Amino acid sequence: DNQFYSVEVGDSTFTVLKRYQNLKPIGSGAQGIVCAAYDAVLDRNVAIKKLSRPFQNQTHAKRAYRELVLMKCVNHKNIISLLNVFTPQKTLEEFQDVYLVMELMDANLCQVIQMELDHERMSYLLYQMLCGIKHLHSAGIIHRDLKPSNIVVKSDCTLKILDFGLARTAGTSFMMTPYVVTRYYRAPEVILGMGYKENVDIWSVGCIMGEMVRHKILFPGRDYIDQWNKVIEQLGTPCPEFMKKLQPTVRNYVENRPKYAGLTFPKLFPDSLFPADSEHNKLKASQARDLLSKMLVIDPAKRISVDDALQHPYINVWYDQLDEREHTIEEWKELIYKEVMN
Ligand SMILES: Cc1cc(NC(=O)c2cccc(-n3cc(NC(=O)Nc4ccccc4Cl)cn3)c2)ccn1
Repeated sequence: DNQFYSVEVGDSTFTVLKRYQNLKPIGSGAQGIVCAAYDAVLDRNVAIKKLSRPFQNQTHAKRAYRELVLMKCVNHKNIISLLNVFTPQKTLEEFQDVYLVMELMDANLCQVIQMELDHERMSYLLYQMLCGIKHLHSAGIIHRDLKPSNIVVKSDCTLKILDFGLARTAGTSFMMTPYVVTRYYRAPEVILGMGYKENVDIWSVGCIMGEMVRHKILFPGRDYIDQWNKVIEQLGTPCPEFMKKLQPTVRNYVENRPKYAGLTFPKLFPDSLFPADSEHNKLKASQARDLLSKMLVIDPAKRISVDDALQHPYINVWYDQLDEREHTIEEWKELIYKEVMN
């Protein structure tokens, strides 16, 4: 009689439409609170994400709203597409939770990165990331925060980007919740507050690709201080022309850091990290190292574009505005509610 039922999945209560059966937590890789379930109507397995009081603060509200709007005007095989959106609450006054429903995947990209993958698999995952990223840019979305934990994969190696990245406006306001933001995949133009173009996302692809090879986060650190140190110790101090594009205060800090020549790409990614069993693999290792050297480039003006990355020999084998202004709790609640109601 009631269209919904509630079930305990870990520490969270999931109140879902009765079509969704056998809820099981994914736990990792995901994210917020995400369940696997059987959709009896579509006779297919789904993933269900619960957004708990998304209007509770400015940060959760901006992201919930922006992603609800974009998950509607984006249509691509390598970008999340929603099967359903619902709230168990009947009125705006009663409104609390948003549930998002998508195709159930098999792993997040962090798990895949931990595997010893062949060149076929590595090049195929990278091509899809580049394809999804190309789609976003054509829609006028520049991600800026692409990271493995918001990327999921199926057993057949098909890939999907689950989020839309950083807000147009800022400045990444505090989060009074026990969770940390992963910043290791952010481009120098993001680390140093610089201004950017489409290829800001190429750096993130390079960090993901390097980690697949190395099996260690390329640029770790407590925050941006430590992180920038990791970037300059490995790639070398950037050229004077890149530094003439930084804000005065940021420029001062960067130029006053000790100088590093930077390790060469064969030293940053030796042959021993790649299969050396055949001629086919010897060429694929040199092609992968060449693409890494074009992607992990501090200056964006000298960094490879999405289109040129797609045409790169390691990759091309696979070729076949509203509303970020300040709002109160009540305003965000209504804006989110009407998008949930469409
Ligand atoms: C055949 C099979 C596969 C299983 N899959 C996993 O265990 C697994 C592991 C890791 C990840 C995933 N995954 C995570 C997502 N979605 C989201 O993370 N978020 C999200 C969700 C809904 C709407 C919107 C968003 Cl953003 C999708 N699949 C599944 C489990 C059991 N059986």
